[PDB]
Amino acid sequence: DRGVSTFSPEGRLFQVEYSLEAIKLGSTAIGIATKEGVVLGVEKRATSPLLESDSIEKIVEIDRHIGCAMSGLTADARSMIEHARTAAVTHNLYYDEDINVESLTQSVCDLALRFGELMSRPFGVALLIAGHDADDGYQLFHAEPSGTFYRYNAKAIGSGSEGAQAELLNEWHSSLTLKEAELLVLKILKQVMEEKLDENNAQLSCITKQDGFKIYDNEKTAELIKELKEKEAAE
Amino acid sequence: SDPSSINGGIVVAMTGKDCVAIACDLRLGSQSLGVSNKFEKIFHYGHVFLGITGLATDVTTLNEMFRYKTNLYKLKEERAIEPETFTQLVSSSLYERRFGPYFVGPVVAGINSKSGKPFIAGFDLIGCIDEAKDFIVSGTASDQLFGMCESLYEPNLEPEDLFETISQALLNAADRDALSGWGAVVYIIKKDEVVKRYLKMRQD
Amino acid sequence: GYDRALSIFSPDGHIFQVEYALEAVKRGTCAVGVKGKNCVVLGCERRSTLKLQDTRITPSKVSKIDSHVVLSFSGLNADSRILIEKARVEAQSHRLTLEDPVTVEYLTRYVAGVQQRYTQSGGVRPFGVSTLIAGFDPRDDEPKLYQTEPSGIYSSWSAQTIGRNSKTVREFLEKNYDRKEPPATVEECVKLTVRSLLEVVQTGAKNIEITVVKPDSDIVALSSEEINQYVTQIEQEKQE
Amino acid sequence: NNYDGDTVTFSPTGRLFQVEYALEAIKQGSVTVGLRSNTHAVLVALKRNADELSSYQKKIIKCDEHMGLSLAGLAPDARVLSNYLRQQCNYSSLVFNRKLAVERAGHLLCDKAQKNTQSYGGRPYGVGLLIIGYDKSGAHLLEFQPSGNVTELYGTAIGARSQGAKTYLERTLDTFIKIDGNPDELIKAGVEAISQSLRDESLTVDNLSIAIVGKDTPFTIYDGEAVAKYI
Amino acid sequence: TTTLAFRFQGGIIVAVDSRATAGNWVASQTVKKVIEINPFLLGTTAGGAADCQFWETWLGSQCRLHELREKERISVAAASKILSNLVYQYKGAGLSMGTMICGYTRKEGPTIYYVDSDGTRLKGDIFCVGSGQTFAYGVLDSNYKWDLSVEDALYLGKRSILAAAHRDAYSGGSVNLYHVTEDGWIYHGNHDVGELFWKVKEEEGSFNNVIG
Amino acid sequence: QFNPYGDNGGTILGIAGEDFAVLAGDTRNITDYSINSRYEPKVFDCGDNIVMSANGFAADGDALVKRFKNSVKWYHFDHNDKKLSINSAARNIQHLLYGKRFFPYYVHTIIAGLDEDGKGAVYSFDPVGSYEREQCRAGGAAASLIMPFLDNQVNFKNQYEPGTNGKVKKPLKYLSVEEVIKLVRDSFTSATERHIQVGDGLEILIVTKDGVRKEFYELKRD
Amino acid sequence: TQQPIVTGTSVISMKYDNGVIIAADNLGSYGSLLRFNGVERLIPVGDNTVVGISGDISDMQHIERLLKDLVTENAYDNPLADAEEALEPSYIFEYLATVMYQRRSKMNPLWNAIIVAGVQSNGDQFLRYVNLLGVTYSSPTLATGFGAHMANPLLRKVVDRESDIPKTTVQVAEEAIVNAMRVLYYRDARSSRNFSLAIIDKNTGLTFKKNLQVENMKWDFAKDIKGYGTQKI
Amino acid sequence: MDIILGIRVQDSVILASSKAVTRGISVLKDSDDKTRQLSPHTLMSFAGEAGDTVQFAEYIQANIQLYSIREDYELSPQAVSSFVRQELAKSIRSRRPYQVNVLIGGYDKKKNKPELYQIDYLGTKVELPYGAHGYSGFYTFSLLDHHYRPDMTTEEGLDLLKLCVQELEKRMPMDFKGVIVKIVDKDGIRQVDDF
Amino acid sequence: GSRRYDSRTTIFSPEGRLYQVEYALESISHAGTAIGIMASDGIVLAAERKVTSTLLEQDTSTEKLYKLNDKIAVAVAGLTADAEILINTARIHAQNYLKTYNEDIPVEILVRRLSDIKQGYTQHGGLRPFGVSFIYAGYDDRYGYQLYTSNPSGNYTGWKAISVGANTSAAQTLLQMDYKDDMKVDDAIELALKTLSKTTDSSALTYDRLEFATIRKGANDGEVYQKIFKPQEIKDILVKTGIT
Ligand SMILES: [Mg+2]
Repeated sequence: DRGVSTFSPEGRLFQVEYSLEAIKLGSTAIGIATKEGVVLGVEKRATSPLLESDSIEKIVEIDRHIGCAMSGLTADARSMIEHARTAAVTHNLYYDEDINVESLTQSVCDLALRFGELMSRPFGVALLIAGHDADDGYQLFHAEPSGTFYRYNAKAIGSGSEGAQAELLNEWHSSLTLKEAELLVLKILKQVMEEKLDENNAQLSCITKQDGFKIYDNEKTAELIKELKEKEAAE
Repeated sequence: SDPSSINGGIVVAMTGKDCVAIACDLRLGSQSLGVSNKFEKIFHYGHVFLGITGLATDVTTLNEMFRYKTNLYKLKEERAIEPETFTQLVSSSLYERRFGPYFVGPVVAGINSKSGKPFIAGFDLIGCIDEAKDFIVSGTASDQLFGMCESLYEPNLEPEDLFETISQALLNAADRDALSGWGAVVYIIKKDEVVKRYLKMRQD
Repeated sequence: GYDRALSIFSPDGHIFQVEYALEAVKRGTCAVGVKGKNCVVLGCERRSTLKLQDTRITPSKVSKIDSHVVLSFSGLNADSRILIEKARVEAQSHRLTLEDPVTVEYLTRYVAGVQQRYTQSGGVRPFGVSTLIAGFDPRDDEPKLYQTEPSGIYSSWSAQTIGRNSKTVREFLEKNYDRKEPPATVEECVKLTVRSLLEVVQTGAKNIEITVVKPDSDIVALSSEEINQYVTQIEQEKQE
Repeated sequence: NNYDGDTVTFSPTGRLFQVEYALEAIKQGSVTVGLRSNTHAVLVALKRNADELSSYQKKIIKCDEHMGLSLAGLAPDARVLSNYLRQQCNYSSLVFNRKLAVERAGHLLCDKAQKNTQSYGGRPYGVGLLIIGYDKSGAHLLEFQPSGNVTELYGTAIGARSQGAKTYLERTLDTFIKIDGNPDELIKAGVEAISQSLRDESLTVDNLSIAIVGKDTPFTIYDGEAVAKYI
Repeated sequence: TTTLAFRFQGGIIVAVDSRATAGNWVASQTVKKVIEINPFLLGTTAGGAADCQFWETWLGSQCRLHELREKERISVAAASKILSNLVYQYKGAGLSMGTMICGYTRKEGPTIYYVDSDGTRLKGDIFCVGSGQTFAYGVLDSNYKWDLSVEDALYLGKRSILAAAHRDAYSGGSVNLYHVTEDGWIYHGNHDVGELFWKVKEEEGSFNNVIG
Repeated sequence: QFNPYGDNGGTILGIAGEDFAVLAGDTRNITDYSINSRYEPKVFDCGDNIVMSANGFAADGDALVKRFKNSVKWYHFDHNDKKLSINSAARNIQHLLYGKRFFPYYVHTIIAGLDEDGKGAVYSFDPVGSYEREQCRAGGAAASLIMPFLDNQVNFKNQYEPGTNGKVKKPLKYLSVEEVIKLVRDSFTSATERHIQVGDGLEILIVTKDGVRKEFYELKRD
Repeated sequence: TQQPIVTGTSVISMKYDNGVIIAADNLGSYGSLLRFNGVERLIPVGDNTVVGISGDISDMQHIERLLKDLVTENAYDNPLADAEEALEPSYIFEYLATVMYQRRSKMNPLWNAIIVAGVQSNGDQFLRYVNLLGVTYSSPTLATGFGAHMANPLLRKVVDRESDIPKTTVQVAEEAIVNAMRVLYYRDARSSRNFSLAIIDKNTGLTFKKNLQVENMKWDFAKDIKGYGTQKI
Repeated sequence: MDIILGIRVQDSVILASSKAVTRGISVLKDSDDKTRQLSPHTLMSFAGEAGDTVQFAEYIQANIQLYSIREDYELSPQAVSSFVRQELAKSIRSRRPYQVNVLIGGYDKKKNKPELYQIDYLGTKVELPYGAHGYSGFYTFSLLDHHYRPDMTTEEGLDLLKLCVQELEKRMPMDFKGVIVKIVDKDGIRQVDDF
Repeated sequence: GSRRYDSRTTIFSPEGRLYQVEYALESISHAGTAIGIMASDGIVLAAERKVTSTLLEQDTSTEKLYKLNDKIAVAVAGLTADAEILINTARIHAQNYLKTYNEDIPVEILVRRLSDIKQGYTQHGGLRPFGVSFIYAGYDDRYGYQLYTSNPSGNYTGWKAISVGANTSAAQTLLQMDYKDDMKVDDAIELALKTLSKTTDSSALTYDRLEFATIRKGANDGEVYQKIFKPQEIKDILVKTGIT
């Protein structure tokens, strides 16, 4: 057939480019970074009404100060999360401190290109890694299967990514509050989602310096959705 | 401390006219303490008989090993193993543990099914074959058995006479050994019948 | 060793070997899982193309992983045994180290992890198997029902079906299963499970297997006559 | 065509297409400039962003107190090669109490990249590197290609539109080589050189990345408002 | 060294001395023999100081990874068994450890596990480990009741270390107190044995043999 | 039989002030009854405002210091030039030491610097990696001669206020850098008189927010 | 773990104003047997370094080959191998020190005590010691084995501290070294009369002196010494 | 640990095991249960070196429980004892052998017979009517030799066991803090809470 | 490199089938027919040797029926050499079990073990599967008399009567027609030979073209005897049943 680690004539790795297509088919995940915290939100996208939606875990804790959202082949993320958690805890053991968000992200991205003929293929999942440290404050990273990671003020990944990113382009400014960011994720998720957005088919989360990483209750998210509807009907 | 004399016990084997005999005591102990009076040390794989003295865990282990090996032998060869062949198997198996050996004193006894020839053999713990015509001895009272056998034995004994000779050789040897006794068994082996007899002896 | 990358991405972003593993599941006999208020029921199809079978000794479709958890499947039968073995070993390993039996979610997560591993390991193909894992967590009376598939994704279900014609029985369950009020008793849950299989099975004779799992390691498999009574009562009500 | 399925296959004209495709990834990468005088050596790098919300990808990596490089192409491959350089610099210091010569650093990178071109299963590195350093024989600038070819130069540039900067340096050769004992003026020449490779976009505060090493100057990277001076 | 821990109505009391010696030489009087594994779990150090510090700190990392994966507080049983299984792998290599893994969970209640470098793992109500363990046991056994108050239980643990600190040459310096509740452990201060001895002597009337 | 260990003598002393820290050590290096060197530096600046000494077997001492300095360098590479805090350095050294649990670095390690609140900090390690933050710690040959003196003169142990007669302790007033250096010098002068392995020279490294400063003093050479 | 078989005794050395001097006798002992009388134990590396070695001779010959191999390796792809990128004494020492400590850490030491004497690029004197344990130290005077006990005291009377180095000339330094070698010949039972001496000067370079002998010895007083106490004749 | 006894009567197997756990100079516990249920009708008591005892017992337990699930079937006491012997026989030539002695008391549901197996740390297996490990047999066997009958009831077996424990409490120097007694029969395993 | 020449033996078809398993089953369909019939008082194994010669030494020949232990036997259909590799592995497993537990291996456990080995070759290793289908005839004290079959996929099932090899469709119909639950060994012997006689591709069924075996409790008292029939004994049973 052909090598797994083969370059195309354009100078791109076939398998890495193909894994990016799998991520485009994944459910939407959005992250927004502010000076009061970083917000992470995801589309759950249950394949049937009999599927208990609260068992869909596409937002995940890595450490108390670092959270993570995923999009694509979500089964592939489990080993990446395991590595991240191990890396975060191991660094605390060696250095009696929290690990930098960038350093954690770099550790995860080192796995990405360890494939050949090591694992047999790249990961088919993109990660939004959000967190806080004392040196660089609130941060949001986008970890790809290419091994590259970009820092973002705001970022959307998944099926409605390019539409959501254009919306994040206009809406984001440096003086956003946490409450404003929460509603903004809910607004953009509702726009790109096929089904109608509610507290059962969408999930919110955030990371603050004081309280750390927290996944939002369905009751808490429901109130923010109701607050969103009213403010959009307000003009 | 010495593995070959922790548990104690003895085996003796003799040849007769168109027959062989193999016998053993029934004691198993932890040095001074008597633990079991039913620990038989003679086993058989088809018509080939194997006595094993020494460290009891190895006695058990080797029995299980030779059952294993003679069963596969039979399936592939489509016939029961012979005493001459089995003797070589025992030797090979012991020597493959040359620098970590089983602490045992095996004794093979049987009649070749084709030639009808009586056969006995003995081994050291490491596999060296002692193929004597007259008799083989093994265990913690081997000196005593050598003394008994050397005087009591005569060649070409009939099965029922050979029984008396080997029985008296075993019994009186065991009575001069603290770690042997607590009952005894004697196998009288002919080409197509085998009689097993439990002997009455002092229980101290 | 054999290191060939069998499971790989295609230009359209698909891993065909994982997708072809799902086609093996589609071919497998139908399996259904329904959880009531205080029980879970696992229904399984037995294709009647094979008669002269010895049902005493023939591998049963539902397998105990521990005394409190069970696993049924659709797809390749030989493949399922490897997942069942690994799960059973992990269940004992968990008891040995954590001094507590596995939760149903944990056991599901483990099996799903094994399935995932085989989708990006060299020299191996994915499992042609989807599983339904059901039971009750230790000292807990809440019913649990999970599903796994070749890709390695897993999730919780109020009711679910897998295998051939699973589209039809899922259609049935989606209109007949009420979340606000699930099957309150064992009878109601088993009845709904048998009803759902009768949409697909053909004859209600030896083609339907039912296993009921209750809290505190109370697992029992229904016999032919017991199931036949449900089959009789369902159709007699239907004649109206 | 039929001879580009893997790195182990020569074409009928004696070409290694996988290596040439890896070379192509560098051309797609963002521009970075390298130049030196007799006292100092300077790296200037145009960082690339994904969009307006995103950060600008870091281009410059420190290898030791006296050595470092700038990258163009696959960033993860630069991380692997730079990590390897860090270890070799560090081995030299620990074992021989000796700072690793820049020329010897180039020889090591060449040999590491070469093994990936001759063996089955692997792939060439998809990145180009510009290594600067100051050692016992003064200032140095190297250009690394993932074919294995390493070249010592007075100045150079790699990446998209790098030809414009490379021509400028070829004209300015006699001027910038003489900029001794003046770091600011040497950087100015580097910023003016990389400007020849710009179209549409211009050098902003979070766009530009500069690094320098010299006689009494450890390898230090300048980003953010630290490079506003040179805009 | 003298370390103790006991279960009671209000949870667990943990009490330790503070002395570290190399032969007759007193290396330190300010040593921490309670390892704060996490906000809910405590461990005592006896035998090898490094072995106890290192591996119980490591234990905290394992407990953190557990509750990240399982989304649930690790049990005292599971936590203690991670440590015992670890030291059992090293058995023969020369690790020296005698510790009490202490915790308070919903499913278990207040639990204490004695863990050993020989691989021993024992659940119990009262444990004492160290060169001055026999002295502490006496005060504990004669005064212990399940229905002790948190105030009295804290004093009993303090007084028992003092008993050992006085008689055992390799115990002393100061007393560290902890109270383990379901919501986490609570530190109850450092108490210099020198000052504590005279205070207890006067107020309690004990140690009449000693001139003060 | 080959003995991989040796004793190079020497004595070191770390004292934590209110907003400063000192780590001192003699410069004499010995085997048995011979002097190898009258000036062989034993306390080292490791960067990030941390000073270190690994006293005992000098080959293991040099190996550990070298490896720790290396750890500081790679901490900068891996974590965006972040400053290694004294508490983080201490935990890192524990793992370096415990890494050789079954073939130990035959040294007694001390580091000094400032914590993240700017206060003076000293950490003390045993050969296999058990460690603790301390206010005052002497290490090496004459440690038993120095520590009791420090208990008395730094922490005011057994000292009470005149007139009260044992009822009121002498208050623990803060010592200045000039006051600490006096106690360090007198500790080493006394140790030199009564311990044969101590002498030649005294080198003190003082750590403040401004950086690391060095001071050298002569000791008796007999 | 081994035991030394064929052994070499003291190596002695000192710094002076413009460089360093190092010396060692030409004997390879076999226990109490003075087996080999033509053993060179000073091994020059380039024109700026001399490595003096005592202890096991078979290990010395191994170390000698490592240094020879080091020079070859340094010349590979190195246009400045005879200039800016030539081997320094500090490079040579650190390499040996690494090897010695690694070997002791594998419980298989090179059974030696080594002194690396040389002059650096900037003209600085280099003099440092390393042995089978990987222990290292520097001093204005360095000596191994018996030299440590008898040579150092004499050499330290010339250069007692760092400030005495600029005051010490090459003639005074060489005189002290030569006298120390005589004292060792009087008093070390595993020494020989024949020795080699090497001077590494920042101006005049490396001067290697072979086939030197201990001379001007005092023995005449021995004729008057009779008996062990009371004996007169 | 110290004393473990076993006696096979008419219709059951009785295992008695000491409660003391002494670690050096102090008795750390006086209520320790030195036994593990391998299967519903098979109990194993154990005594030997610290750590190894419980590690081994739990390892055997896990393996038998694994077999029970895989086959949906309870192994016979004989089969379990042979498995245990092999593990100990494997162990004795290892880098660091398990220093563990065991008694396996089981009721064979197929044969409707109680069975007692004695296995030491070397892998020395014996089937017995009554058994012990260590010094326990030295004090008790003379009483068991005298009084034992194969047709004894469970109540008679317990009385003979009390006499054995009384002799141990009289002549043994060590205080083993009494014994926990368990009975294995056709109905399964149960503990005699008053002894 | 080497990838070019790799057949990829362990992959799914678009339909979800294992190519090599399906093609191995096609291979097995051209092998001589083997039949197993389970009765209340024993099991019968009957099998047809493929187009033999008059010069073949039959009495020492064995291509169909093999002994795994004293209680369990197998009938082979497919590549004989492949079967012998698996047979020796099975013989070893039975002995390992006997050594461990001191009890004869239960039939299903042995069957599961061999079936798991076959499965492995279909999922990993990149090797071709074993082109073999077994009929397992055996006895243990839990389930009594048991018949199983396994095929290259590693899938196994239990049976009252079953055929493998050539003309299984025709053979299975004939067995399904005449089999009853209360049947005895002597009746099963007759059914097996009658089935082969009708499904055979040869002109007539003779003793030299057959291998035959019975597992009976027809051994003196509570125990089981395996009987591998000799050429003369197969000739006698053919006359007794009235086929020749
Ligand atoms: Mg007697």
